[PDB]
Amino acid sequence: VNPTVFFDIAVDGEPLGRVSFELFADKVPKTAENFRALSTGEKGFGYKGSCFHRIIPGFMCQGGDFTRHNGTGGKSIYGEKFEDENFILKHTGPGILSMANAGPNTNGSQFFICTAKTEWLDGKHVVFGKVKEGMNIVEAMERFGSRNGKTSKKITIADCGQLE
Amino acid sequence: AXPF
Repeated sequence: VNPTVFFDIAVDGEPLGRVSFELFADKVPKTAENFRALSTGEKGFGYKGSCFHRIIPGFMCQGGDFTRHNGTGGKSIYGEKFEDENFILKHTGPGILSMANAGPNTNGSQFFICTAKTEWLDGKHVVFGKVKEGMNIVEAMERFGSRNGKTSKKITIADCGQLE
Repeated sequence: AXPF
């Protein structure tokens, strides 16, 4: 029942592989549906073609700004922003998928994949999924980041959709 | 916010 979407990653044009996530629609239905819908492109816009604008080794990989591509844009399938659904799920380890935000109740389209356990973010960022397969591709992406997050190469979401 |  919980959806499974995927992202085919490409660094400067060459495929790196497919990463798939399980979205916990059973605990954060509104947040999960936002991500599912952005992955299939059914509302007319979404992640296909977007890039990871902030990558920080040993922390996380951030993307989802399909409008400004700099972490200033993005929008949800509800409006530019939506409230923090709940904080039931915590940042337990690598692979956790969570919402990036500009403070409370500012969820849009930006997300981040954790490569470490980021407990200091619990209760501030809504966790809504986890990497199902492909964790090694995410670690490989870290090699293109920097202490501050600026990327070394153009890491994009070549394609995406729903598997289940 | 962020994280940065």
